[PDB]
Amino acid sequence: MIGLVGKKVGMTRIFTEDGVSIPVTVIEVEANRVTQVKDLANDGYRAIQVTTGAKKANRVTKPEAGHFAKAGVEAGRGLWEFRLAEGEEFTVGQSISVELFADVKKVDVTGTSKGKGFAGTVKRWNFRTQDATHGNSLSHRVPGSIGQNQTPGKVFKGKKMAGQMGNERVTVQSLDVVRVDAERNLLLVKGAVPGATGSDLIVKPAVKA
Amino acid sequence: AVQQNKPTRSKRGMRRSHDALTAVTSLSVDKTSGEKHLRHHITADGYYRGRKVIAK
Amino acid sequence: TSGAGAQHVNRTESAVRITHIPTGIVTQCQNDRSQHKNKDQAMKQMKAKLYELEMQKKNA
Amino acid sequence: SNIIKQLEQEQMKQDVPSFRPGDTVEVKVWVVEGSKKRLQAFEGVVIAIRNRGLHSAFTVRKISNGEGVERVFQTHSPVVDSISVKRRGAVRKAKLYYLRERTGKAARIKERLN
Amino acid sequence: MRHRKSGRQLNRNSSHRQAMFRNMAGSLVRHEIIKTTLPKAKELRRVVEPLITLAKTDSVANRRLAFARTRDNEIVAKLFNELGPRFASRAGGYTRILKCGFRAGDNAPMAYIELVDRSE
Amino acid sequence: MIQEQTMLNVADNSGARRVMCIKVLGGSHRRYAGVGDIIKITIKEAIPRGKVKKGDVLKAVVVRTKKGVRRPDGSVIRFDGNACVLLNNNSEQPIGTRIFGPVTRELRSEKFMKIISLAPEV
RNA sequence: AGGACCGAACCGACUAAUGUCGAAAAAUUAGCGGAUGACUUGUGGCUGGGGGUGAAAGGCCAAUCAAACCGGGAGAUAGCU
RNA sequence: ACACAGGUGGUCAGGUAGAGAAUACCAAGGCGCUUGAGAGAACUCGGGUGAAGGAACUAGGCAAAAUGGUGCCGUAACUUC
RNA sequence: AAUUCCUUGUCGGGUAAGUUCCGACCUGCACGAAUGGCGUAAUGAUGGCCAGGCUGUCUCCACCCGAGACUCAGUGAAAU
RNA sequence: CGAUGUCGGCUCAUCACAUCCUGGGGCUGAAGUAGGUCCCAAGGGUAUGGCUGUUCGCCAUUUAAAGUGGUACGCGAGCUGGGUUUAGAACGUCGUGAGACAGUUCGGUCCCUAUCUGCCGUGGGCGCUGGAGAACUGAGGGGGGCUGCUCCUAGUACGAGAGGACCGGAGUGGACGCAUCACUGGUGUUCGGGUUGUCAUGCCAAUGGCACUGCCCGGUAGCUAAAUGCGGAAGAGAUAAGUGCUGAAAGCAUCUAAGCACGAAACUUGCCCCGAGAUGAGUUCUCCCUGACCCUUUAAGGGUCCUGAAGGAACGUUGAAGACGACGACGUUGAUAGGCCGGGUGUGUAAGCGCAGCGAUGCGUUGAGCUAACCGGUACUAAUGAACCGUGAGGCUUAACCU
Repeated sequence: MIGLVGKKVGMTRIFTEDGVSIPVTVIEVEANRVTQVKDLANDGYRAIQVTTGAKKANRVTKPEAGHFAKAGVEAGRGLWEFRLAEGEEFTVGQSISVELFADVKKVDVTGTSKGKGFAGTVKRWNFRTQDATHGNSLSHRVPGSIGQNQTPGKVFKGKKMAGQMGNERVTVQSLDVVRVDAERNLLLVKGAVPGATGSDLIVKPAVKA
Repeated sequence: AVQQNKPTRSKRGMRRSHDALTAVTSLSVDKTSGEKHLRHHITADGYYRGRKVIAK
Repeated sequence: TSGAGAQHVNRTESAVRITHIPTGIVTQCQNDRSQHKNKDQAMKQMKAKLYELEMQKKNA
Repeated sequence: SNIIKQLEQEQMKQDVPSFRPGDTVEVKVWVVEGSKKRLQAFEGVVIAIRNRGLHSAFTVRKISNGEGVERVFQTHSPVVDSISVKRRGAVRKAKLYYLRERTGKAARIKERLN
Repeated sequence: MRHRKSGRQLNRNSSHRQAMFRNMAGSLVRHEIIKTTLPKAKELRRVVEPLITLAKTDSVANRRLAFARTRDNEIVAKLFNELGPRFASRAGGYTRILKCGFRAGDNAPMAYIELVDRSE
Repeated sequence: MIQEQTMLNVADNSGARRVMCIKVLGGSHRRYAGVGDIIKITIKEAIPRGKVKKGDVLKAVVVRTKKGVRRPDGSVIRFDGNACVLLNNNSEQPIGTRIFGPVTRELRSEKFMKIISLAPEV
């Protein structure tokens, strides 16, 4: 089926009765109101796009405000788009809520991870640091060799080198849902999801199930 | 770590295409004395947003 | 070969080990510069060591 | 935030006895010994206390037969049935990690009795 | 990578940086306007503002904590007697950063920082 | 967290006083052994009339660690010393007849039942 | 008493890191050996080029040493580039 | 060759602590080392700390960590005593 | 063996495992008596080996504090 | 030979298949288990130590296994310098001797700030044909692909017994990879306390500077891992070797010639990320602008006056974003930062006073005081009215259309 867009609210834990403490991530999922429905008659693929939360009146532009009045919805922060799966059908304004995940059992969470900056080869690609002593001159954490010799004569493409780490879309798969809390608009997945506290998260059910 | 042969005045010139200065174009006019200053910086006399704030 | 004098001792595969798997005795040779002479010496050296394992088979 | 703050204090037990570090405390812990669900006892000295609300925890050092055992307990876990202060100790430090090298007569601590 | 870290290091070690704001808070009290660089002004708010909140309760222990800071007996007398009851109505934000061109000698962003009364 | 070159104490009265860990068994390239994991030890010290003597190579199961085990509730049980009970390399039901000091609950699995029945605590 | 002992000034230079278009044409930092003696240092003398001097390494003899530097024979000679 | 982290003989020598001219902090007196302002990546340099292990590192315990004072008790093989 | 080629000789010690070390044998390629032989207490910024303590030396790196690196302004090189 | 630095270690690899493990098979002198040999197969994986400068090697103990090779016997403008190839010195030996030895031995300065390609990142320009703001389809590119053990099937098939399955099904590890900071811990020179030596604040008490943060004991938030979640798949398509069905050439036989069905971690997909500079520059939604003119080489021409749209940038407060640009939020019609208020945490009973003791000090007020990066809240301070970039209905040829 489709998934929903929500915001990450820290981490907690749930002491279950049987003597187990399972760590949960509190994901708040407000109402995801649909702004546009797509189909093969106009687009070639059938999908919807939703929006969540709220924005200010002055911060939203003129093209984005005329796109929301087309749907009749409240203006919401950004737009995300979900591919429909040939069995369901939504309308423009159908306020999709966290009631979908009382059906499901395991989810997939996608969010922009935490950014580490220009990270070196020991941190980014898990390289072994060289020896801290025994003669070593200015070459402790440096990456070592990067190529062979005259016969390649180059560095091969895709070489594990130092650079931008994090700040990148990643999907942790197959996370258990612990509680679907519909009065509080809360989803409690089990374990760790990407991104800092307050980032966006795209929770959809487990494709590998 | 040394060059193999000298670059041209063409290859010297393209590296400096990004080295150009920008004009600020954002001089404002004071509310009281009508004088030029930067945004959020006080004037030469000492006015800022209409008020003689430096008394100097 | 293990030794010294130049990297002539450490560039060419001039040693040889002839290992006799029906017995398990390891005859080696590093005596010459050329592999073909070391293999020729170590082959005759092992046929002497196959004499002695057949003497000690008789003598036991 | 208030979402977590609400979600945690609905889960905290509301009968935790007020103990300080240095107190001899007999913590009584559920244990599943196969089929039967036994409640067993652990009596040592509280050498450390972490306070985080629901995530609060305290570490109890017990010198058992042989050598010392330093077990920590998650405070609001359902595994701890009863926490009971037996003796009240008079230290002036929030973490008693100096007590790991001290054994025996040097490991003993002062009564409060105020 | 300083995720969620306050404090500016300002190319000084922790001894030097603590000693200069201790001097520079004494300059802001005694002259009621000082000219400095703009990153040094914004870290000076995190030093002078807790002093004036400390100076609201005129007690002997507060006289000694405001002497343990700033190490100056003339400053702790301009606090608690002049700056003390003059900002007693205001709820924080006793100061004001006014920017002023650049420093001529090194192109540094200069800024006036002053207490918000100057109604002498 | 017991690895190569780790000197451990001995819980049982097999005769060994100090043993040293030489190998962590089970799974190649493995870092360290833990709660109740099998290791090859070597015996670095012995009492004169023990069942074993110095310089004998045999197995051991780790029964106490200073890193400490974790129960699923979040709690961690730590000790002041690494200790182990010795095995035979071929035939189980370990060597000793007494066991000194406590062991832990995670050692209770189907084959160390001799150990958690002789141990005076837990 | 002591070519005694520990240890600064002073003399030296064993290890490591830095430095290697250096701060410096052998140094800095952290340690290290001697430190009343075959000690060290100031000033001034003396020994000279197949010569000096050398608790000896072909070491040193003005950042130059299996024969110093400056001038000269001299535009040595070069079947070599 | 420099307004150069080097070299350069003698003389004077305060306070508290100390055996001391060591070392720490100070007096008298002199200085802040003639580019600064930010930011707070990789990496390098000079450091601080580390769970559990404890030389498994490596040519090698290299480098670091550790040992460190005074008074007393005690002190082995060997020995030219 | 500061000497030994074959050689990681063989045996013992030490180690879970010891081409090095220690002891012993002697088949000394090619020790040997002032170009000294063999022992030797003390000594050594000496060569090798072992043990204890100790440790980011390492498993395996994490964090922090400073100086550069980076950006802005001023001056402004070098080998090639 | 007007210089292509060298054995081994370290870091980092990459390809080949003549496959070491896992996967698919044929034959067996294959009962089973475990093999042996050969065929297919390169997707992933493929030790740790003792000795040695050693590559090797032997030894110890593991592993599903410890593959063979190529890449200047990959890799010194990446590190090391133990080895070998400078000068010192000695031993054996050769020589009358200077000295010499794929004989041994002790000691011995490893330089380079990256122009170009390559690569890792991250931006500026202009392009995409009116200008914009978004969300996308996806050409194409990358990543990932390992595996043990245990139990069920079943102590059944097989076997005289010992032993002991195929095929399915479940759990739980090792190694690796990604994410995160709730747990447990590390750190935390911006927090609190203890304490040594000294100096200062007139002095007492109280503090502050310096001594590696003086030495230390703790410790918030961040970052982190030894911590804790997750991953490898299932399925589909076409096959490799192999197994077949029907079937002639060739009355039979025959998997192949026509026809038809199976078959692996390989291949294309499935799963994850990038991605329309995919110049083949795409689609979809919304927003914005409809004014006069003279000239002339009337041309998709040039010039003026008015009018500045959507949106941008700029600046400022800044951010769990970041080298710098960039990206994200906020700018008063405001919680973006700091302050402040309450709370939490941390350290641990502040100073002052009082009593007790000759005094050190204890006790009471008192879980007091202070408390950074945190939590909720509050316009007190700073985010100024603006000016600026971007314009003024958007080419021609056709077609299908309504007109």
